[PDB]
Amino acid sequence: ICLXIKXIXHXN
Ligand SMILES: CC(C)=CCC/C(C)=C/COP(=O)(O)OP(=O)(O)O
Ligand code: NA
Ligand SMILES: [Zn+2]
Repeated sequence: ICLXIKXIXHXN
């Protein structure tokens, strides 16, 4: 969603 943290979420 826009937090830019690698390792959690879709992959951004
Ligand atoms: C207790 C939990 C599950 C906390 C999750 C917080 C977090 C760093 C999410 C990543 O968001 P992101 O914007 O990097 O996600 P995406 O890769 O989908 O964009
Ligand atoms: Na992420
Ligand atoms: Zn995100």
